Amino acid sequence: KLVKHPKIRDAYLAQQTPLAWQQITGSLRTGGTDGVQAHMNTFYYGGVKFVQYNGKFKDKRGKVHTLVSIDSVAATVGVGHAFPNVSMLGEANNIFEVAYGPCPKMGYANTLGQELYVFEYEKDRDEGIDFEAHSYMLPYCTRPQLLVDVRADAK
Amino acid sequence: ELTTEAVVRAKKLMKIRTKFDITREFLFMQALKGKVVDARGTLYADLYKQFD
Amino acid sequence: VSLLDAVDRDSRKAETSAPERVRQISFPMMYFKEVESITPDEIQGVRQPGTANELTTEAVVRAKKLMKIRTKFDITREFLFMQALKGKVVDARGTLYADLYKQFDVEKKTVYFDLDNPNADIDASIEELRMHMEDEAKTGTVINGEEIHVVVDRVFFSKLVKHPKIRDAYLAQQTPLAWQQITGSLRTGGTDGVQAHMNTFYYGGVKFVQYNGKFKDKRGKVHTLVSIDSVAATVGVGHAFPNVSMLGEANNIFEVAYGPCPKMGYANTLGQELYVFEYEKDRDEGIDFEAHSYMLPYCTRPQLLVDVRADAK
Amino acid sequence: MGYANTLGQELYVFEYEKDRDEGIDFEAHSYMLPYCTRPQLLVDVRADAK
Amino acid sequence: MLTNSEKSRFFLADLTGEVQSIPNTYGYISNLGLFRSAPITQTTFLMDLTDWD
Amino acid sequence: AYQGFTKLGNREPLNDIILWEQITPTGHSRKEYTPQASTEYRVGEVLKADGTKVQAGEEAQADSVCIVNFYADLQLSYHGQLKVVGIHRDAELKDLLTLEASVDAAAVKTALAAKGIDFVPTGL
Amino acid sequence: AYQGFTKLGNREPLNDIILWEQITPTGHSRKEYTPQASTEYRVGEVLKADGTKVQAGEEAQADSVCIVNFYADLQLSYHGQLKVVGIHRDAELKDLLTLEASVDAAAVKTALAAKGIDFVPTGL
Repeated sequence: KLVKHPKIRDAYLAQQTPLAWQQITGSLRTGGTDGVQAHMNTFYYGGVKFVQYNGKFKDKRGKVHTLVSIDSVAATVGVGHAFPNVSMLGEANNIFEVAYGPCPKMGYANTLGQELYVFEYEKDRDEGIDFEAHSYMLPYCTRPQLLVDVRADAK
Repeated sequence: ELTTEAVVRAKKLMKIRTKFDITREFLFMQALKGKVVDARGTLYADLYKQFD
Repeated sequence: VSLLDAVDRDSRKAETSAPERVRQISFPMMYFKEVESITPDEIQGVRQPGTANELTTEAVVRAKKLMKIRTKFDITREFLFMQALKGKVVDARGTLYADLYKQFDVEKKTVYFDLDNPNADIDASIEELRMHMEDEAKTGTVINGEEIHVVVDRVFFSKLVKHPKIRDAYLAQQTPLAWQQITGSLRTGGTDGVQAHMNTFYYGGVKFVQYNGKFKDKRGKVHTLVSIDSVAATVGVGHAFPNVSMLGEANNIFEVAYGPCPKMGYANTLGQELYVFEYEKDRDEGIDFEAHSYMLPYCTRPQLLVDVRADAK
Repeated sequence: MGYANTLGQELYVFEYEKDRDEGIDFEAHSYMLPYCTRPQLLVDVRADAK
Repeated sequence: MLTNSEKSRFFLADLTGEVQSIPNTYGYISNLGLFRSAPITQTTFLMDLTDWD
Repeated sequence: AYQGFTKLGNREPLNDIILWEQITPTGHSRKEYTPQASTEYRVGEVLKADGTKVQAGEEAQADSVCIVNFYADLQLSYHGQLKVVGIHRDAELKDLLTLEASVDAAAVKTALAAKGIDFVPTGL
Repeated sequence: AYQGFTKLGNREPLNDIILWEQITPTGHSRKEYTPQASTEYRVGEVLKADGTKVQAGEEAQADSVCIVNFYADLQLSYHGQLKVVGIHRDAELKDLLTLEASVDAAAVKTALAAKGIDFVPTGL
């Protein structure tokens, strides 16, 4: 929807610069790698850079979770998120953090957490092997007012 | 040709690691969105209410 | 793989992943044969067409017949390769030998461009094609969907060129590429064997090539290489398949198999591309010829073959 | 476990302790089949005629 | 490699390798490296908020 | 092929659904059934007290979950044994049951749970 | 092996019954049939004009001798071919015919002899 808008189409068509030619008739796939795509769509306008992110995962009940979609908004309506760069506040004022907690096994109480524990045990009577994986974590933001949602909606 | 225990062990460990990486990515995205909720939809943190 | 679900620390509950799946398939092969012979009755008292007093010779007839046989085999091979690229393998008589989508139980995707609608968004369709080719690979490695071949029909090429969204976009640009594609000659491609150059068009990082190959059956019917099955000739059609560099050589997708000849001495020998045999007639009545072939081209990832249609429905 | 594809032995024996030092347990395993490749060379004999 | 035929135990046929498919795994944001690791010892943590006008 | 495609069949499910079992010198969670006439068995199916598969309207009679693949035409299991074996008490299994047409999974799960069989959620 | 034994079946007959046939560029003595929907074929069976096997009371309609093993379920021959083949003229064959129940061998042989097919005596 953003790219098709006449106020952008004509504005860049009338511009006789190398950037304008590429964005109107060339390929917009110039970004980095998302793990599936070699390059991902990128668009520059008004000093901002827009990136199209495709992300889906299957919940074991069956339904699909879309990373970028807003809650309770139909997929037919464009939606996006904006969050600050690391450099805006400076490395001295890091805003994002993750906390890792301990594991309930013996010998781990009151111990610094780790992102992943793996354990192995032998089944009784020499019948097989058993595995366990544990994790205890929470990501959070200290200045939530800097997170903004963009919608391609009228209201 | 016959399978062996080593191959099964390696495959299962790789599967577990992949699942955990996928979950971590999803949780990071949810946190960036503003609220932290698991795949089931349980609410664990609401930063907007927390910081008023 | 799926997403984990949070559990209570003191409850000590957990979830588990499901196992994998395995299955097997098989393929037959296609067999071809040819027959020819030479008789003295075709040499005696036969004037050479290009002269007034010269008689024909055995060597000329032999060379002509051999060239004809080889040309027939080459044409058949080209047709078979095109058919395999189209997703189904059938001889000129309509017999079905392989159904890739049935064996690999994967649905075929078609992309509509709606070139008859002035408001049609070509960019949306191109992005849809890229997303399909990239997401449906299922290879566990980075995929660059920009590298793909696009073979197009004359009607589809004309309709795409005529669209205002392309015409005005290229007119507004004061660049050498824009000048050449609007007022110059688009014939800058390689050689298809009948013409020096092939129509080529660039837009949005995709390259469109127009192909007009066609052949005829033993009973007069004309077969078109690019035409989609059961589509009207007035509707633009085309096919898109990945490049070699898209997946690399380690993951080659196109293969051709060759089997052995049913004659003595070839019980379990590796098949060759073509067999030729020569047998003189009894009582020096003449000479006989034979040509054999045994092949089947196939694709190991049919979901990567996509059709394209000018209309939208 | 540990014998998935190994060659079969004539007899296996195992020993295991009990839950909380209560005793000892034993197990014996065997897996075999005797067969004859030319059964027609086996003949029965009877003391009577009938 | 030779194996048994489709439906006969006394005939052979050729086995041409294998094909595998693997699910997709997006990782864009994790690679971005926004979040820092802050391991702790307990099951909860606290913070203080201050301001003036 | 004649129709253009040929399939040699998928691999049968193999015994990997047991996560926990009451390890005992003699099978405590396992019971043996005499196979029924011309009946195919596979891992994950639900059997009645007499070795017959549970059908619609009789979920209350579910007794055990089969864990051995049996071939009707050979009368021999895939390990060469002559009998069908199924878990009937004190075990934890993956949620990969096979049920007949129109059978209510919830009723079968409730009936089995009364015997101490617990099903663990399984990821996609 | 339950019930005492398990048999995996005998090897299918191999195409060796041919002793002489005038070889020509296009198989003068061989003819092709469209296989029936549910009929199995083996080497040495007598076929009618329409491809159906000769049965009792119609030996005079014998047409050719099958020389290809065909699998109905696969709908393919043992050489991966889509059609059946039979000998219908000018051939010498080993006396190894296979006939349905109550089919008179003498009548079939006499009918085939009219077409120029002869059978060589065969020992044990």
